[PDB]
Amino acid sequence: ELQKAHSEISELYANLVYKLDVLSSV
Amino acid sequence: AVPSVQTFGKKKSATAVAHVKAGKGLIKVNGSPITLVEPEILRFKVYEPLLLVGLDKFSNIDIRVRVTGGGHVSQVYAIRQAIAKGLVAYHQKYVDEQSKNELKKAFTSYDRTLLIADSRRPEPK
Amino acid sequence: DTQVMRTYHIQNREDYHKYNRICGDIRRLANKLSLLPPTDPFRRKHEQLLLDKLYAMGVLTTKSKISDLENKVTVSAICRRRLPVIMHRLKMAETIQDAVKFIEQGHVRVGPNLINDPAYLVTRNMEDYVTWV
Amino acid sequence: MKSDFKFSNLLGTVYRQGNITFSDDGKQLLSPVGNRVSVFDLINNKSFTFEYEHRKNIAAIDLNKQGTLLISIDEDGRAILVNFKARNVLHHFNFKEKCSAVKFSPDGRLFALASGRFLQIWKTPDVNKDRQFAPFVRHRVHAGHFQDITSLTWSQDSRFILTTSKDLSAKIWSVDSEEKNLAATTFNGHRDYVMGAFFSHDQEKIYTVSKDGAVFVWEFTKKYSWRITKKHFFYANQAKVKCVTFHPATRLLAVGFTSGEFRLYDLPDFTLIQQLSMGQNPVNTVSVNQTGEWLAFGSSKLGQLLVYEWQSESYILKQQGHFDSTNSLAYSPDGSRVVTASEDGKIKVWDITSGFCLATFEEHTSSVTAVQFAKRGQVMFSSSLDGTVRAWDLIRYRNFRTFTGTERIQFNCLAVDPSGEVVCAGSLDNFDIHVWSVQTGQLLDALSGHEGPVSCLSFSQENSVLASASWDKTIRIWSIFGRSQQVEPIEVYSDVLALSMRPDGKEVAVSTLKGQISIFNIEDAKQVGNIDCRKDISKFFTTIHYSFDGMAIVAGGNNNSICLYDVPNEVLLKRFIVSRNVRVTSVQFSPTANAFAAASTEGLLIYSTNDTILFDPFDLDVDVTPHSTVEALREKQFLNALVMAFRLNEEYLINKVYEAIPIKEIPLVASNIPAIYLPRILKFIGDFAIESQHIEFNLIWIKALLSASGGYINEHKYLFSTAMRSIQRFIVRVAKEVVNTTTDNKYTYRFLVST
Amino acid sequence: MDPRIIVTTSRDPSTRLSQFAKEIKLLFPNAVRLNRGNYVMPNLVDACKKSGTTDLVVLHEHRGVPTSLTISHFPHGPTAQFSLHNVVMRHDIINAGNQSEVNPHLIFDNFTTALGKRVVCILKHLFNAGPKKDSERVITFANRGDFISVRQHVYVRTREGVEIAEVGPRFEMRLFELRLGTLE
RNA sequence: CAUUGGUGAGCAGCGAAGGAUUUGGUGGAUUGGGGGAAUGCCUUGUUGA
Repeated sequence: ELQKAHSEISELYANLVYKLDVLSSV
Repeated sequence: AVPSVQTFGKKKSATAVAHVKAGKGLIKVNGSPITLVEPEILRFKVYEPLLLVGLDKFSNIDIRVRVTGGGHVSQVYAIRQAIAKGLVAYHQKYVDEQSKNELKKAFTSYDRTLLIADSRRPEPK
Repeated sequence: DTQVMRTYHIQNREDYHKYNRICGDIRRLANKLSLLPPTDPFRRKHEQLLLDKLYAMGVLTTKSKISDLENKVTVSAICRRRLPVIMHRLKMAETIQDAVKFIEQGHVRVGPNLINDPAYLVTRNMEDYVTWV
Repeated sequence: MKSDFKFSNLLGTVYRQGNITFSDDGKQLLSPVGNRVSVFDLINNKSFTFEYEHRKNIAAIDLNKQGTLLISIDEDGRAILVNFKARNVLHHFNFKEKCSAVKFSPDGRLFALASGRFLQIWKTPDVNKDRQFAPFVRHRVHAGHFQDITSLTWSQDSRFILTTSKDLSAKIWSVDSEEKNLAATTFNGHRDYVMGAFFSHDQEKIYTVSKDGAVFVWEFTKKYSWRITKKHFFYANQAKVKCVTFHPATRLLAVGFTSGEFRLYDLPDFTLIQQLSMGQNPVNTVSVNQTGEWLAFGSSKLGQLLVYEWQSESYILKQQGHFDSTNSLAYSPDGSRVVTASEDGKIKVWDITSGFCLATFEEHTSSVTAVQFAKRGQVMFSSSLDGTVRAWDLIRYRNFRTFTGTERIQFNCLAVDPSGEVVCAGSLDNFDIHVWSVQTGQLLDALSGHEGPVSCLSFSQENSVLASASWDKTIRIWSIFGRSQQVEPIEVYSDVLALSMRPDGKEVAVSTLKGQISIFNIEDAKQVGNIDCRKDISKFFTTIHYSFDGMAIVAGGNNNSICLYDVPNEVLLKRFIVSRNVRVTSVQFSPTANAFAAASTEGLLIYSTNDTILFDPFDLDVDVTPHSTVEALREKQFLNALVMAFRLNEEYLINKVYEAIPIKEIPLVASNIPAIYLPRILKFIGDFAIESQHIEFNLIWIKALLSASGGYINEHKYLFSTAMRSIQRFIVRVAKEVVNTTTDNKYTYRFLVST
Repeated sequence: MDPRIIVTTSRDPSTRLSQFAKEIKLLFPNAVRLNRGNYVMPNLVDACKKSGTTDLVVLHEHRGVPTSLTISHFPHGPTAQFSLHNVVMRHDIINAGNQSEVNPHLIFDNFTTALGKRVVCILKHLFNAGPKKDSERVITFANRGDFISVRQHVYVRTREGVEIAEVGPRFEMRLFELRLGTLE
């Protein structure tokens, strides 16, 4: 439950990490 | 408008802005030619830009500089940097490059920092 | 909205539509991490992990707080990260449109690289490197 | 040198979208790429041809039945013809537009083009030369259609045409106006769009497939018409048929999808043999073996650049990678092995001199900015922007250490000692270079001496002096192994990005803040400064390298060429890369002194030093006939035979005059050779050694020649170091091969005494 | 972590300040003794930004109070000056016994950390020289208001008796000018 | 005092029965987030015809 919510946010976190790093090379 | 370039030459505190314009070969220091300088022994050190690449080289240009600041050793070291830098600046823009490559080769081989000013930055080791 | 496009002189309305989604990615992520009990060290650490990125991103120029994530995150903070917007601020340029045309005919050098892209994005810390030609 | 320098090979197999086809032999692999055309074989992968006349990015290639007629098709849609060696015998401008389908005749007589909305048949000539304004003569045209032809099948009779188009109709055309079955019968009744139509080689079965994965077979019957054989209704696949091909065994089907899988089918049973999903990236093209033993498939540029070979019994024959653009190269301590750095965050191993990719290493969090080895060979190193810098082994598969300890996201430049004891790393935004120990990884002292960011870190072979280039108009000299630090020189102009060093500790080249390239000594006296960069399709000076022989430097910017210079002022050569829309980002030289390196978005690597060009080393025609005088010197005077043999440069002579003389004469000739005839044959003998099977032969040569003038070649290094490398790699590679079988044959007879 | 100290004076030294500079020189492994040919350098920011040093200590003399001890953190730029009371004649000494790499215990007396906590921030940042973290000597900072005291002492123990040794030049100082430094 | 900026006049040299400057068209080559129900909808069950 609480462990499940960790998996939900972190997957959204890692893509959001990926998207801003694209804009860092822009 | 005449073909003309302007540069500068710097010692420790000496400032000497050059005016390398076209003409027939006047080379003056604030109103005055080279052979009147006094230090009078350091005249040969500012003779050097006439000498390291061949004497003539000047029948199409004119030289006028002026000095603010420094000391009598420092004032002469300021201009002789600016003469060699001021000379190649004409070859930078009007004359071909390979002539200027021949000038700087004759300059750098004997170079007493004719093309770079002194900056001192200490550090303990 | 429309005047925000007019003030910032953006090339495309879809460029405004991009950054709202990019803000929308942060905003629901700002929601879900905030929907936690306060005793969680997972919650307290990772808010700071998100904030400390966004300082160097230049969105959070000044030092900010937790509730400012809902507040200070705007599209216009991203719109200020554009190249000519940064160019007008440090006052080597003269107008907004003057900052545009120098990128157009190529008079801006950021560090060692020549850049002519109008959609170039500037961070908070890399901004010391913009040089003339 | 004075050689011709060009690419007879490249870096990376498939970087852009292309087709796929085998040869007729089954032992050759035709692997194209979007801009150029390169041909490969099965064993010992080598780039054969280089067809480049394209301004638009697609290519199509096939041979007729014997592999001497080869074409390529771009979106411009004109034809180039090479034999085996990229000659461009015929340059036949075919069209302004591209072609959708194209196929030879199986007899090699006719030729098939499908473009516009029509059909164009052209004459196929035999093995000949040029002299033709139009070598292609129209045989027939076939009109009309409704729209563009999407796929094509032929006949073994070479008189029948079964085709299909976008109009969901399988039209029929006679080749020689025979009117076979007197009709142009279109096959219809399809629920969805027809992707592929294929004709079975029994002249009995008609294969049709649609895009819903439904297969319909119709009969060769023209009551009296073509009736149904089999129908299909699949509604559970939820995919789209991307590519489809038919087997010459006429028993199987091989189906490629948009979903990133590959499905196997049998034709009379309509059963799934096996499906193979390896991801979501789609399979673009597919090719079949001419007997159907091995299965290969091409893929998109946005999808995978990874093509895997297969069998009928489900096991991979050959694998390959080649992800995105190359950031740097690094030469192995033997030089035959090539590692790659890319934007993905992977490092890949490539013996691309034989084409093989043995393994890779993948521990990165972000891209790699540089790659570099250590000359011991035990360890190589990773220079990335991951926040750490990690050490690596060759074949033992263990990351030794990840070197870090400060908060840092950008590690740009790097240098090591040749001993491998200490490693120094230059942080980009932090003005500090960090030393790290080989023992544990200790940060003993931190060096805050910078005011601009670092740009290059280069350490010498003298092993006392560290050279550094920073972005503050100041060149930096450093001493660690002594008791102090050295006063760093002040540059005249030019914030420097690119720095280059001599492995003697005496010569140093700097790239200026423009296209000028200036070089100077350790007593900072400027030797040359090289003129700015030309070549409009603004200035770049990004990479530079001092060659290993010590007689040249190579300069690289990003204006789509490369520049060559010697120790005097002048340009050696300027080699321009012809390509349509930065190019260069890393340049260094090969330790075997046959080529050098180039990192690019494209990927291209070798510079092809050759011997077919006639040279005059020592006034050749004083030795008047190159044959009869040699045949005189094979009977008598074996000393003068080799002195005459070095003045010639025909390899068909060198093997025979080098072969002919006996064993006892070899130390005598090794005793009496002059030292000026020496370095080119000692250079050549190492590369010549790896190919032949006469190992004891050259072994007794190199013992006498190696024992001959060891003090002189010890006196004349930086050339016999390279020739020494070129022979020592052959030495260790044969050595570790024969010692193992020597012991494994050795223990046998004592084991016979055991039991 | 550990600071970096530069000793900088005017051109001409006096012996009553030469011995005093050598006691400040006894703050190694990070204290460099540098005599300049100029009274002050206009490029003091330049070398400390170049070398990466953390602190600069400058000595001079004026009239309103006696001579001062100027201490300034380089990455912060504050100004903390310390009026020296005893500059008359110190001991001629460069060392006695051990090294200055020893980390002593820090003892403060007459606690003022309302506004004198800034002094507590500096002296803990100053006299943390020594990563030894084991006491073999000790330096006491006794206050009498704006008065400060600096004394060096060594642990002397025999037959269970805690004895200190008044070692080094004995220092009497008063808080001179604190100019408000920057967060920059 | 600085052939210092602009303006105008004249001469040497260079060419001699014209010169210098600008512009147009045509021809070829080349290039979205957070909440939401009375009410609309979706899905499931239910009621009889």
